[PDB]
Amino acid sequence: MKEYYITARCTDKAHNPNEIFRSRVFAPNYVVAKSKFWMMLKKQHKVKKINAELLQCQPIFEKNPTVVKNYQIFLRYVSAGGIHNITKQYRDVTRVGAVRQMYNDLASQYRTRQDKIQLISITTVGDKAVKNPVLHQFVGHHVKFPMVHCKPVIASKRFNLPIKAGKLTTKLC
RNA sequence: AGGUAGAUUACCUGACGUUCCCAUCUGUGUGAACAUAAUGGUACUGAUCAGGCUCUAAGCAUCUUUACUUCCGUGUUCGGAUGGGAACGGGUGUAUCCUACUUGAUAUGAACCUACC
Repeated sequence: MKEYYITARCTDKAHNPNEIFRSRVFAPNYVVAKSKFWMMLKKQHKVKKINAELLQCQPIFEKNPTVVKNYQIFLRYVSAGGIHNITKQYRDVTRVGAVRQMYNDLASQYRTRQDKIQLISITTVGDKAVKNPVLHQFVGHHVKFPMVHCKPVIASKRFNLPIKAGKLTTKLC
């Protein structure tokens, strides 16, 4: 997933040529981001590609992709019953990574493919604003858990033998 | 300003009231003859004592209507395309096209030839 900052304007009798539309669109590549941007303008401001013209489409990178932040994502997804607004919380270091988590999470928990979700907004919440029952347990300052039943780690595919010698074991790790 | 012939055929229609008529138009007087009908009401003809009462025309109205624009609304619907989702029924996403009703704002005619004022 990648971020893009897209601006454009419409030059026709219905829209003044001083209104500039901005967005921050998540897409695998800039071609997809532009297509997402143009669907918003058409579905909200009656602005079409033939009657408008793009100004900027530049990537947005995380300022510090080394600090862990609590991301709160507001989104709407279409189900069989109807359309619902859902708030999900994820922990990650980059905005694009958290949005990639959201898409994979929604596709598994709600069986909702990518082309049924619209990311309304994504902000950063505080430490104590995390309400996810599972995610809340790793937010404190004294999180500590022994990882058990470990599978021994192979350094590379070079040492991956099909049949080994002796017995096999797990690791208290 | 008015009258004749018009073209566009409601922005020209319909209802409620208002304003002049100096010329013009209209309404207005009469029935001998052409002509007319059950009726000089119509149509016809002869005329000029009166009149802006109506017609016509100009304007009024939170007037119906009609005519442009926005909005409705990129919502209805739709052309193209899956080993897309659904047990069906039906309904996505993508590249596109995109009404209508309604409502709101404005308007209530423009314009040609001839004659007379």
